[PDB]
Amino acid sequence: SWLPIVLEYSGKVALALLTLAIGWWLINTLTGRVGGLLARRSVDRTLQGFVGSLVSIVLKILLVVSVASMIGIQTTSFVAAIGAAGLAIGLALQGSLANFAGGVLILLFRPFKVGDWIEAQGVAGTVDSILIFHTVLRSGDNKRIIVPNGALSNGTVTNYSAEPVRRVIFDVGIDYDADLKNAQNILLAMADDPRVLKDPAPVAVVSNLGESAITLSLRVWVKNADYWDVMFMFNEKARDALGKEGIGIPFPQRVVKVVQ
Amino acid sequence: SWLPIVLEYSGKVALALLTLAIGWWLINTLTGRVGGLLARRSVDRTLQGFVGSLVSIVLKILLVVSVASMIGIQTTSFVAAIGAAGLAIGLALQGSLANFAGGVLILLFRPFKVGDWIEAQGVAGTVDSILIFHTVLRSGDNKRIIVPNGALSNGTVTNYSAEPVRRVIFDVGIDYDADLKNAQNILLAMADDPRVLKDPAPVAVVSNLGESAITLSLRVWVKNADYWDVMFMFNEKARDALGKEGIGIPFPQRVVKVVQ
Amino acid sequence: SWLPIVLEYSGKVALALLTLAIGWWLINTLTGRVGGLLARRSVDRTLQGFVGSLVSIVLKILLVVSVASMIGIQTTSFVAAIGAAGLAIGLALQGSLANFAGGVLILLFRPFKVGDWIEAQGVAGTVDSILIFHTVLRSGDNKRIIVPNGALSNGTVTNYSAEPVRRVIFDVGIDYDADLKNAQNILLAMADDPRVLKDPAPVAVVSNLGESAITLSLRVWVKNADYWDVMFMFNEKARDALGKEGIGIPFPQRVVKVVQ
Amino acid sequence: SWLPIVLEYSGKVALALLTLAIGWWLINTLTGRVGGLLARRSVDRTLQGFVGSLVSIVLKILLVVSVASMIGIQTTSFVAAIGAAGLAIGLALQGSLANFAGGVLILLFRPFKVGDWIEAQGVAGTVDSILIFHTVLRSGDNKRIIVPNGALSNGTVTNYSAEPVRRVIFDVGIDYDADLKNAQNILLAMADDPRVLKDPAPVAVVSNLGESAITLSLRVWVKNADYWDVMFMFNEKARDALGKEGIGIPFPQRVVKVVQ
Amino acid sequence: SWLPIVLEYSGKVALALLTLAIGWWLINTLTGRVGGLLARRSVDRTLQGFVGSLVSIVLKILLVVSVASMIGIQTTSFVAAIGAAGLAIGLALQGSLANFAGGVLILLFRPFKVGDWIEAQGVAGTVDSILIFHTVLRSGDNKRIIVPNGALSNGTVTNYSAEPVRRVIFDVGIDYDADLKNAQNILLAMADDPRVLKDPAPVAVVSNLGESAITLSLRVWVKNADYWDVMFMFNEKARDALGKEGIGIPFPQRVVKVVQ
Amino acid sequence: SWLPIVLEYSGKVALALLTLAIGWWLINTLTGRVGGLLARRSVDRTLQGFVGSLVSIVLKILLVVSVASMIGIQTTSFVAAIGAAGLAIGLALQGSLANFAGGVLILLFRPFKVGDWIEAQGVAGTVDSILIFHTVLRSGDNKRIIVPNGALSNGTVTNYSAEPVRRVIFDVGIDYDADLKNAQNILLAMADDPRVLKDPAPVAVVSNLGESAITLSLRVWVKNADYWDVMFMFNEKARDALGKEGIGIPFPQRVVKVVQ
Amino acid sequence: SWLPIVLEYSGKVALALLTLAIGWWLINTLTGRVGGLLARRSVDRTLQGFVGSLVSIVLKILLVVSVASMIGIQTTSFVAAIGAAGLAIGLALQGSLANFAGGVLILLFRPFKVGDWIEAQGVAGTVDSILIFHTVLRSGDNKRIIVPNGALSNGTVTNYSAEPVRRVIFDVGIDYDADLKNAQNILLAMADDPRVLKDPAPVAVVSNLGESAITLSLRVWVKNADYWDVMFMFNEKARDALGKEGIGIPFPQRVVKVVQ
Repeated sequence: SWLPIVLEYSGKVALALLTLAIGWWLINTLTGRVGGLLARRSVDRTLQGFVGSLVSIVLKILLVVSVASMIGIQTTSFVAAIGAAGLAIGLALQGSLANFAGGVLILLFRPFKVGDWIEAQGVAGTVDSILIFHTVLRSGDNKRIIVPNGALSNGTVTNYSAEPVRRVIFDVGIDYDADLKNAQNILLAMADDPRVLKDPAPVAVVSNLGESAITLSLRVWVKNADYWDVMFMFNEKARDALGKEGIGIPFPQRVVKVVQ
Repeated sequence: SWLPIVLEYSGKVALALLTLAIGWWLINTLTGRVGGLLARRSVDRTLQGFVGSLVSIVLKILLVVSVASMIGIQTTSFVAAIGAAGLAIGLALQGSLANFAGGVLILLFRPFKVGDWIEAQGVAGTVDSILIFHTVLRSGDNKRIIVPNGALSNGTVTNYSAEPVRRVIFDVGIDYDADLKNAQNILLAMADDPRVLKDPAPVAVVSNLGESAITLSLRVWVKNADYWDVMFMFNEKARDALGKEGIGIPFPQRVVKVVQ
Repeated sequence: SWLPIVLEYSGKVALALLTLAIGWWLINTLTGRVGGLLARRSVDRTLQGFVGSLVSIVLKILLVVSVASMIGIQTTSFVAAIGAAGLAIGLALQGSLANFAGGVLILLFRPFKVGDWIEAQGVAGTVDSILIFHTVLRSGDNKRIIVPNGALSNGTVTNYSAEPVRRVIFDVGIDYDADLKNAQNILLAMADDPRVLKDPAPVAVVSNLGESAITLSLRVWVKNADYWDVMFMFNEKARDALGKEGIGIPFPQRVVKVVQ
Repeated sequence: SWLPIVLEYSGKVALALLTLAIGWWLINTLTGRVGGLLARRSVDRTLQGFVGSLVSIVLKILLVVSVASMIGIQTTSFVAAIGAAGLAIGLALQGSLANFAGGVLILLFRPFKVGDWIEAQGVAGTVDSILIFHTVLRSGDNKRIIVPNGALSNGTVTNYSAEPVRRVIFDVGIDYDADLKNAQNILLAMADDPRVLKDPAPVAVVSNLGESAITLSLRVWVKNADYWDVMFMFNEKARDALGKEGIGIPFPQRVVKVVQ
Repeated sequence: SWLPIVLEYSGKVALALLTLAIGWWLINTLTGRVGGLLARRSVDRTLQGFVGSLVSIVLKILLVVSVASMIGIQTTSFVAAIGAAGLAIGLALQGSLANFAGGVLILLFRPFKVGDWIEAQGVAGTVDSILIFHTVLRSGDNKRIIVPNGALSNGTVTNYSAEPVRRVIFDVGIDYDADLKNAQNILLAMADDPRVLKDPAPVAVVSNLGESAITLSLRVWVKNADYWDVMFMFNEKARDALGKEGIGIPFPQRVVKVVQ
Repeated sequence: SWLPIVLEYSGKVALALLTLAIGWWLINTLTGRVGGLLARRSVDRTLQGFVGSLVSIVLKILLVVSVASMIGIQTTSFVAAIGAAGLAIGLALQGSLANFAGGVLILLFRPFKVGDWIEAQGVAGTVDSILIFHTVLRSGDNKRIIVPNGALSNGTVTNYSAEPVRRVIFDVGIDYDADLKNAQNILLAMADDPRVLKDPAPVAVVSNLGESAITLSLRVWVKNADYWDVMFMFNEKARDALGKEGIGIPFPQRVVKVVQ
Repeated sequence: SWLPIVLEYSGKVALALLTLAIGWWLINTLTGRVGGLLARRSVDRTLQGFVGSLVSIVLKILLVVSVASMIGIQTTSFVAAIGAAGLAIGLALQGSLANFAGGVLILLFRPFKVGDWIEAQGVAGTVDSILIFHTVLRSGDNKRIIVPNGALSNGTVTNYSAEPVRRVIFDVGIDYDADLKNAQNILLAMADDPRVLKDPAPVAVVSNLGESAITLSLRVWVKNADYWDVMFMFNEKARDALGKEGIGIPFPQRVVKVVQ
């Protein structure tokens, strides 16, 4: 009779050919649709060829392996090769996917916003736009910096604009023979500007004793937007006011014993 | 007859179609629920689209592969591709998951608490809030620092506020011709403040002999909150008290032989 | 009778031999076609031998393993070995594939264009051509720099030409005894060139007080193409104009106490 | 009849439902027990929610996949996805597990004990407590340092307290015109303290000839607890004793030819 | 009867023994051929023993595992062990395979050719020969440098000989009291050599104002082969021509206030 | 009848219960034995609890999964989870296993022995004991250094005691106006000690011409144990012998043009 | 009857017991042979115990798992655990296997030979012996350096002895007021030694203009063995010959304006 085995193989062959035809058609329509949507978004044509071709050839390889195994053929070696190639392609993508994950994290927890002056990854500047792949900064000189979001979200970020109040300190070296109480009193009667907060009242201390000058440090609290104005005003009035009561700002002193 | 094989295939097809319908419905309800709960928490709408779409497309791919294999089709190639893509996505997530694990570890063993001054990963400041993903610090200038918890928990952390008592040392360079016993006696009769503990009694030693000055080192124990006050008081009274008994603080000496 | 088993094995052997013959033929035609297309593109003949031979031997190993398993032989060990070798080859390719992925990313999001002066990965220069594998720069001395696209797209990039307007600052050290208001007025009446924008009006401030000179800083906005011309014009007119009103640019001062 | 197939499917369905019920119950009791034991140990309630929920959802996903495959459904895609997620979670845990392994190694081989002054990973201090996850140090200033055990056990560790006897060396620069034999004799008749061991008898040598002074080096053996006392005693008596026989400690000499 | 099972096992045993014999013979002939071809190429005999033995033992292990599983034995543990060993060997080969891939990339895209002066990976020199594993350079002192191709193709490469025209700049410090217009006119009437191109006409600018001298910068375009000749000619004629019109090249100035 | 299926399931259940009982008993005896042998070796009791418990729970999980799959249950998800956890534990162990492999390599090829002065990984000292996990060194100050064997065997090691003969060089700066032939003759008639080998006869050369002194270099061969004695003897006799024939060792010269 | 199933299980049990016995015997003989060959080569007995025991226990675990699965037991969990342990052991071996692969590469392509002075990995010296695991160097001071072959073959290597001819350059700073043509003529009439090749005729150029002296550079070609002799001869004759025609080698000049 030999009829049951003939129909048992014929059903397998018919199902394999049906799968082949339907899958080929579906892959063709899908790649055509992807190419159309990529052309509509006005991307460069170099970046469309090996996207359409990539998708088509990958899906066609998968389908051909599947149907070849469906008729009668052993394809364990080809499945192993496909797995190796897929793992290679996956490992060759870790940087970009890490950037996208870091961008998602930056959008979820908000360490900084647009307009903030931040400093991270060895650069600094004002946040101009946050995307999911990178962040854009404008430098102090108004040059554009692009920072990827992966390393950005996996490192430390200093945000200069997050707090409403900041602490301008100061630093000035004075003579060694000056009397320090009078000097810090002079420095304290220099923060009477109507921009220095009184909330944590100002302070004037003697920090380290340097090699040529004694270092005094003023310490005041201002609003986050008055930082640099107050710093520059100090930079000028400091000398102009210390020199009045006989306190100089000295040069690099030296003691020389001359043997002739 | 050929009836048993027909019903044997019909049962498989009916089970596959039931699975397809029920799974499609369940995925739709789940993604709708996830979208609703994400909208209720007021997250940005850019971060809702590719969460809902991501979940839906991943679950739908899995279900379609399962049912296609359930009817008659060989899908080992597609399972290999799915595994490769999943491993790629998993490797593109290691940084964030390491941050979450480090946050769990920081909450379990407590190296620092809110209010502590710590120093780690090249930054320093007062701990303002500990989350599971990052830690927030306020700098000495009151700028906000965000440190990820993975590298934080996998590195060394110095905690300045953990111990109740600290050791203020000091350092002052004096003349080479000064008598060192009298100088360290003077330095010892300068820590009579009612803030220097007597428990490990104060000490005054001659550390290294420098190139222009002999370095003396005071060493006292204070409470952890009086550290900087005592340091600054020393910074002032040191010169003011050494100079009284004829001990100066010298400049960068030099010996010059002039040949004319 | 023993006839069913004989034909059941004969069908397997016939299918295996058919697969072997057809696959061998297909591999031969494919490698011939690849060799022809590689010769037509004028690549070096060293780079054609171990491409054709590589493709042929890999596909032939896969086919031979498949047919050997198709007749009667257990080939799980050889499939494991093939998988190990494929994973090795995939891991030995991560750098180049990362470069191609970074090139795709640079073409998709455009951080820089041809003609822009950029700085990244420790080098700087004018973008001359962007490919998918590397980027080509011309240095300030007109030497050619080749930067791979992977590390380029995974790091920070500073673009000097992206913004239409830039901020030329300045820096000049002046005497300590000079009056700073008059000095910054002089510096302000030096940016009257018809190239300094008035939009964010120019500024002149006292930055840090140095060890030998007080540092003044002018700060003006220009168009992105007038940056260096304005900087050099300042470099000349600065001294020529400060010296007129009795403000010098000092040398490294020193105070020396001579003991004889 | 069709009875055998009906009971063959009914047994499978009954076993699957039994497995589902029993596994659900067991998972519920296990997560309740884990939550109870976590509450009894007084851990923060943020760290209990996503431990109980984590355990429950993971075990429930595994059980549901198992029973769904047990009735009739193909779940190879879901097993692949579960494996990918498990590998991701495992790779996101390598730092903490490395810390626990390093802690086990530090407890097994004992490089240091509590009370020892050690130096490793860029920090130094007295070992205060050794745990399996990290080691705690007290600095010389009495601030607390936390070092993870993985990098600690995988790097070099210097133990200052392991040996019963140490070698205090010394270093002093003397005049160029001094006679070196008399100078090292003077240095040798300065280690007559009853704290310098005679076992490897003391030594005094001429190390490098510097640019302004000739460097002499004493070298003595003391007990590990007398190191710093002997070093400071040398720091004082060195100058006080060299200067007696006409050997000075010179400043930075210079020879200047004046052209007028 | 028990005849069918006896022949069913006898066929398996006969096929396994046939496979064993044929595979052993094939492995022997293959390793003999490989040894012969390795001896004909005159490689060291240390490098032939553990190539022949390696190939033979690996193939024999694979074949023995296959036939042992073919008769009746379960060998899943041995296949797992073979896979682990193969993955170990593959990971212990990543550096060399990366070098070969980088060599292929260097041959495909040509960043440099034989004869070019390049600089990469911390070294510099003239390309002498490009192989697929490494690149050979001759240093400026004529010593041979060998650079592996992997890190070479994955980093930046500066090619000094790719462009037909280069820009010799210059740099010279002049007195502070000199008039800068006359000085840059003098520098401009020094590039009248018939080797300085007029295409981008020469330029002379005032770069930064230094601490002891004002820095002038000439800037000319030459052919890529006249770079160093023009640079050295400038190095001589610069002083010889500036000094003629009363412009000196100053030493490290200093201002010293003497207190006696 | 339904008897064959009942006994076919009863045999499976009986075998599963037998396996469960025997495996549970074997695991109990094995963990008891391991605990006993760990107690006999006097290890800390913290390190015994989570060794016994670890072994027991791992083996019990494996056995329970095996028997649950043996009766009727699908456990592919649990096998995937077990594999993920095992891979995690394996990756969390790479440092210690690398240390043990490096220790095996150090014992196999012997780069150094006990008593040798070596320098590696940023430290230096005398080898005191070599174990399979780490190496112990005594520093020049007699403090104990512990170096892990993995990084030690994977880096460069300098062995100061391996060769029987060493080359003491020297270095001394002399006046610029001295005659160099006479100076190197003086240096050569200073290595007449009966400790300087004549085998590669001594040499005296003029190395670089420094900024203040001309550098002479003696070069002699000694036995490996006389290195430092000869170096110190040179350090003394060098000045004492050069100064006799009118050759000085100069200070940092300077030429100063005074404008008043 | 129930006879067929009884014999079907009895054959499986007999084959499993045969496999167990034969495999146990083979493992015993193999480990005995390995121990004997390890004792004959005179390796330390610490390195024989955990080689014999390692081999025996690994092979015995594999065989026991195989036979336990061969009778009736499900061992997928144990195979997963064995695979995890094997992958762990393989990852804990990457450094040594990379060293062996680098050694094979160094023997295949020969970058250096015995006797060559090379410089790589931060060290330098004469190649004394090349093995497959490491390379041995003798330093300039005759101390022994051991460099692993992996990092050696994966980095740059500078070979000082590969080329037959080298270029000794020179460098000497002369007065600013000297005439440079006469000075380079003097330097050119100093390379008349019968060791300076005339093939690329000698050259004398003015390199950079320094801060205190003008730098002249001689440039000659010698044989690779005369490099240092010619360099030292230049180091002497340079001053002795320049000073004859009134060209000095100056000290660090300075210009000082004295305000009193």
